[PDB]
Amino acid sequence: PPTEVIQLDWWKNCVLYQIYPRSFKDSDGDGIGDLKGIISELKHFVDAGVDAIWMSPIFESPMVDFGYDISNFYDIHYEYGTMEDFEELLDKAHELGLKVLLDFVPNHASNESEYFIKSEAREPGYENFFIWADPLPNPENPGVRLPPSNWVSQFGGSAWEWSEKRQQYYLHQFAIQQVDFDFRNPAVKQEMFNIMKFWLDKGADGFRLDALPYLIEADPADHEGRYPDDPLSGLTQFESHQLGYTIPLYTKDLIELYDVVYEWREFLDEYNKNHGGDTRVVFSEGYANVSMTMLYYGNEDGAIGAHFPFNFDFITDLSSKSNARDFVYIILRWLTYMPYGGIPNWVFGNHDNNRMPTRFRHDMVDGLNIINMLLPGVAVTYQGEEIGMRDGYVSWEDTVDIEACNRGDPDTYHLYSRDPARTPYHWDNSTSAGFSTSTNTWLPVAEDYQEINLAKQKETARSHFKNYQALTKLRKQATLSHGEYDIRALSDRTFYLVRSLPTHDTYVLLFNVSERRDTVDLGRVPHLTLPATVYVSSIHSARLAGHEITSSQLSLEAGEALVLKAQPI
Amino acid sequence: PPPTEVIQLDWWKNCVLYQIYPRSFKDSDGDGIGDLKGIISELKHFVDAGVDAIWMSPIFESPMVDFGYDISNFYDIHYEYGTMEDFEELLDKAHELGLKVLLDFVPNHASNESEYFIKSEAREPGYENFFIWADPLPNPENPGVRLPPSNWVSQFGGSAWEWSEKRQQYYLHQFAIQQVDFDFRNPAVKQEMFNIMKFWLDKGADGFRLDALPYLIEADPADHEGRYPDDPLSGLTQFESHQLGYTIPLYTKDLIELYDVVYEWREFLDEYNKNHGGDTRVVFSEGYANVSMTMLYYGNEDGAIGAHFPFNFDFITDLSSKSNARDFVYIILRWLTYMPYGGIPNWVFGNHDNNRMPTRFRHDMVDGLNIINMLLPGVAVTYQGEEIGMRDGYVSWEDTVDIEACNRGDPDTYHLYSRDPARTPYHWDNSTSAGFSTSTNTWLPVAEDYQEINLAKQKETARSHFKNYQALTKLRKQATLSHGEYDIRALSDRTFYLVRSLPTHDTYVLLFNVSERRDTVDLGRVPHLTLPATVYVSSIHSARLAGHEITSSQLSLEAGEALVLKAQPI
Ligand SMILES: C[C@H]1O[C@H](O[C@H]2[C@H](O)[C@@H](O)[C@@H](O[C@H]3[C@H](O)[C@@H](O)[C@H](O)O[C@@H]3CO)O[C@@H]2CO)[C@H](O)[C@@H](O)[C@@H]1N[C@H]1C=C(CO)[C@@H](O)[C@H](O)[C@H]1O
Ligand SMILES: C[C@H]1O[C@H](O[C@H]2[C@H](O)[C@@H](O)[C@@H](O[C@H]3[C@H](O)[C@@H](O)[C@H](O)O[C@@H]3CO)O[C@@H]2CO)[C@H](O)[C@@H](O)[C@@H]1N[C@H]1C=C(CO)[C@@H](O)[C@H](O)[C@H]1O
Ligand SMILES: [Ca+2]
Ligand SMILES: [Ca+2]
Ligand SMILES: [Mg+2]
Ligand SMILES: [Mg+2]
Ligand SMILES: [Mg+2]
Ligand SMILES: [Mg+2]
Repeated sequence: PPTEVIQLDWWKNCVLYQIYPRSFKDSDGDGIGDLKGIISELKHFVDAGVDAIWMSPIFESPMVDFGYDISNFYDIHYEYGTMEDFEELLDKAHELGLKVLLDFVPNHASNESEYFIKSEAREPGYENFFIWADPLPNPENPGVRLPPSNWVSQFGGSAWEWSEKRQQYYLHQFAIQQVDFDFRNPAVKQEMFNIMKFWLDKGADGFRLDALPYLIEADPADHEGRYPDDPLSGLTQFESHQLGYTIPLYTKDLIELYDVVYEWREFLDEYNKNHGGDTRVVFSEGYANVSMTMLYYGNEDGAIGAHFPFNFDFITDLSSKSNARDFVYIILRWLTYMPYGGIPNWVFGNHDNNRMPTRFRHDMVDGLNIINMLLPGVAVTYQGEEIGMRDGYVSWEDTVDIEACNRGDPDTYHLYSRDPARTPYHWDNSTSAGFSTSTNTWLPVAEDYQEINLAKQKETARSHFKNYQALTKLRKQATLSHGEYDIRALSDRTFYLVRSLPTHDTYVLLFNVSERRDTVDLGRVPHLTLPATVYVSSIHSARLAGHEITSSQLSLEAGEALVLKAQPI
Repeated sequence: PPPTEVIQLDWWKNCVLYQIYPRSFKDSDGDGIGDLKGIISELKHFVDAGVDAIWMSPIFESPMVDFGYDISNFYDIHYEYGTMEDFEELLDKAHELGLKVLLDFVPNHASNESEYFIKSEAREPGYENFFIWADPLPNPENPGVRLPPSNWVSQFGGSAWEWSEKRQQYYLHQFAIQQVDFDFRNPAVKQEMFNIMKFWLDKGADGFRLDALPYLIEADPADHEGRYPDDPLSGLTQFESHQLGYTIPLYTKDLIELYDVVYEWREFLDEYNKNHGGDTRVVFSEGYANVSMTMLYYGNEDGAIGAHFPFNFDFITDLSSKSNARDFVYIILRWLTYMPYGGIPNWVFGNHDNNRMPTRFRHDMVDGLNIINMLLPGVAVTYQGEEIGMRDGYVSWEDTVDIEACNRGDPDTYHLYSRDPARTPYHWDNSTSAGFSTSTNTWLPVAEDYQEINLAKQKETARSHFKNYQALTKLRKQATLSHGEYDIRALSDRTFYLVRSLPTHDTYVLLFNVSERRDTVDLGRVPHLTLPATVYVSSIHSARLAGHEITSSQLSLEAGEALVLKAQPI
């Protein structure tokens, strides 16, 4: 008789799907994805075996950074719909059993926000809402104004913008139009609680928290009443206006940012205690080194932060250049450094990075989806990974990404532009791939949508989507929710991942990540007794689901991945 | 129940290899210089310690500019160390005691006082192209203003190119001006390297530690329009054109051709072992390089076979007193993740080029580090002094002799470059110069702490570093350490485990608190550990003694505290 397992809180082993609403589904023929479109396809998440959806920003926004420049944190961007459409989405998602998280952008507001307009005007209570600074005293040329410091924006050029009206500089770590809040202002910290409480009370199940490494910068009180310069890098390819010119010592990962995150979690815990129902959660976005990433969870003094910080390792440290030993060594980093009791999470893609099968190879999609689903903890899926969408082609003309428009020309833009990972979702082989009834989509529909689309993959005997479905379903098994893991490379080309749990079925990934065939001794795989049955295979595997592995010698093709189901240990 | 037979491994696959620094081991004759008679007189020390194999830093004829890594005759003994007869007696007594003996082979470069160089500089036939000789770079801006062939920078500071007034050409030195780089594209150089190894194997050497292999080969001018191509600049503004770090060594280090020489050396050594029989003769390579470039020393995808192993310097390069237990796990896993299947793992905690293990880490971590070294799968490497927890010796500017410090250093900075602190004489006892010498005039000053830290004190007192070391080398005879699986994970930011297990044989568990703070851990999390278990070894500061019974699954470990537990078979 198999052991009983204690059920986990929903967020500890959810499949979390990141919707990019502008590119998911257009219900209204403007070539722009919208909330009624998402509502019309909430059944997709259930069919997929997704537990939770996180939307990129849907709040009022001048759309300079497609939603990450928010002018009203309390209302819905008209192009996506209304507050009424948002409440309908929560009702219908909840009725289907889905959790819904919103994208909370605490570092900055649009310069078209009431916060900024009032702060620029020095309205009482808003004067010190953002980071405002006098020019650097220039004794040599009192004639030429100097920025407060050399700090560089993520989207190109000075992080300091002159306001004619206020006769001071404001800080922008992102676009000129994205003004940084003063997180040493208690009125700001209170507004962040107000915003989250507002959406929790509407019924959101939590938040994805944007750009947290950038919350807090050096206090000029600590540097004799000036903003201290960031150290220079030396990289001769970067001039004083180019991102990479500085080391962000005074502008990123300040220890004081984590106190804000712990205060958010305290607020959220108290909210959950006072409301009951499903735990509401925060998942943080932070590209940082391992030490500074893990501090999001909490610290050695018992502080508790985000339910988890996102694990970007499959984006930052793995690619088509990676061999099987790289795959193992990077997988092991989160599992080795994550604090005791922390929930691991795996992210293969997002709206800021190239699509999974473009970073890796077309023949690796199933293997990567299996890694996502079979590792312990939380699987994160970016819109399109479930059908193996590829980066779309976007001309300089069709490019709308502020980062490309700031840092690029028609020769260089592709190095900066996030648009190719933002192309409309492939539903079917109809006009604009079933994304819109209109041919004029906000970004161009990738050329391969006739070949790569959801309806094709539901019709055909073997597909990325059917593999995705079999894997989300496997996550219900006690072996994946509660099982141990063992992971090692068998060669430069192939590794195993074994989930095992006494009295429950053993599950094994074998994945040849290389461009060459590989033959391995399955005798080296712990907890694998043969015969074993193929549960899932790569769409071009010689092995079908149900096929029996009896021989201890296994030849994998380039890209080939198998999940084997073997007898319990 | 009954314990499975294991097939016994070839000696080199699980040896304890001890690196002797001859100049600082034992002075037999009162000149304050360690010598071969000194070594012979303490070969019993290796048997006592449980050392299987000794490797000596260089003992060949040398002007001593780089204390023997500058070799003027590859076929004879440095006079201060002794004679060939002393070397033959060392090999004979070491072998009688069952010890294997390796020699430090320095194939990258020869002394500028070598016959090879004097004949090469004079363009003697057969020697003209023994070294990398290059004309000055043509200077079209001002013709005949002398420019070096390239921007290449020496490992010991300044240009890697030295002007010969006699030959009117530059020669290459990746190391000291006195260390002249051989041309590894000259078949006559490659022949000479087999001649040297054949000579010392014929004397009965059990193999070699190969020096500085990443630097063997540099860019061929024939591939760069007949010049030596500049190495790419770094940008790091603390580094000027004459300072190491100013360049990225793209055309001067880790060239793929170097590995072809290594594989030819292995092919010769396999042929020699096959023709002479007796104990396998081995090569262990020294290469500070990235993981990809390091692992190619074992062999390559085409099936070529290289060094028996490249040294694993991860406990020198990537761990220190700044490391937590998660850093310890993640770095230990790097070699085991990246090493090719069939490869023998190895663990180096120190050498004569780095700060001593207790100085890099902390004085209360010595036993924990020696346990790691002995309990990880494969080969344990010990540097002279680590078996008694020797700390770095104080060495003044005035007493500093390391060429790296004399070239790159000044009175205020010498401490940044000098390797001398890790080369101070070995602490035998609390007699004059710690029993290293009967003379108080030692070639480097004896460390101030020898009264506190010496072999004899540690052999007499009930608990010591050396007693722990003995217990750990004895444990390596156990099937579980030779043949067992491993499992390693961090229980906290402070404490990790390493479990060696093998069905029907005892289970051994390291628990190590690498932090400066007490940690409490749940032993229930430790795989293959059933309580009660017996403490087999403890840190000298541990409240637990060998023979102590662990019964509680809750375990408090003090800062630096390590335990090896002996648990029932799985
Ligand atoms: C847009 C995004 O920008 C920042 O993150 C950037 C890194 O700063 C940048 O270095 C780069 O990181 C790559 C790294 O250079 C490379 O060596 C490694 O192999 O891979 C890394 C990842 O590709 O790109 C990342 C993004 O992928 C911030 O840290 C993020 O906060 C930020 N994302 C947020 C913030 C904003 C502003 O509101 C939005 O524009 C964005 O869409 C949102 O998700
Ligand atoms: C002396 C030794 O020099 C070279 O190795 C050096 C590295 O080049 C140097 O960068 C440094 O590496 C450290 C690295 O900087 C640091 O960030 C990392 O954390 O720690 C590294 C190790 O401390 O130090 C190493 C030396 O420890 C060569 O690669 C070696 O081949 C060379 N040793 C050989 C060669 C010679 C010349 O014959 C002898 O002088 C030396 O005694 C011998 O062992
Ligand atoms: Ca900020
Ligand atoms: Ca060389
Ligand atoms: Mg629309
Ligand atoms: Mg002597
Ligand atoms: Mg050094
Ligand atoms: Mg196991």
